Amino acid sequence: GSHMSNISLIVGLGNPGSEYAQTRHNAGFWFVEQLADKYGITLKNDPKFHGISGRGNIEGHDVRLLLPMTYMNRSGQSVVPFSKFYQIAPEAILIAHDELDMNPGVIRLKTGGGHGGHNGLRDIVPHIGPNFHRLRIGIGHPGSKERVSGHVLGKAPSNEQSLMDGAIDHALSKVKLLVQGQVPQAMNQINAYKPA
Ligand SMILES: [Cl-]
Ligand code: NA
Repeated sequence: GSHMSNISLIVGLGNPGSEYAQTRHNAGFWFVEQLADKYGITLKNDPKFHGISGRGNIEGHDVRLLLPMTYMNRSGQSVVPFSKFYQIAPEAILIAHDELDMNPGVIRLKTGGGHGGHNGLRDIVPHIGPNFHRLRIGIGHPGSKERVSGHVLGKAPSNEQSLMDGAIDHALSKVKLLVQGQVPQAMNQINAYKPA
């Protein structure tokens, strides 16, 4: 199983398929694929958990990575059975996701709280509760509530993509603190990020 608030499962939320790969709603996928490449964690086909997953060493800690392949609004049909099978408590889980409530280039580490209207988190919190950690990757808001779909399934303009990419790069450099259980310090150092 997991051990205390040493992060040992890192989830990236998004949609499968080339047509969704570059959309804001895949910010979580961008973070976990970049983290997998940084630490040489293989992301392989995991049909038993309806996802793509990996396991490897991050800074001396055994860590699993998961990209649900369920579509966003069914993410819990991967995350929940995965976390149960491996006996990973929510307190040892980080979920990286796009955050409509924050600007491109803003990134925050949050413990607990609601789904904030996120259709991926909304499929997860009912089953494992809220007490997992979140890497909230700012994607901006579109204005109106029907305009939301068009925004999260949009490919960001290059300036917004640069801002998100810089924030994601910053968060990659702080994963060492997270897998070491230094959540307070990782929160201080991630939340302080400025693009410029
Ligand atoms: Cl979606
Ligand atoms: Na969906």
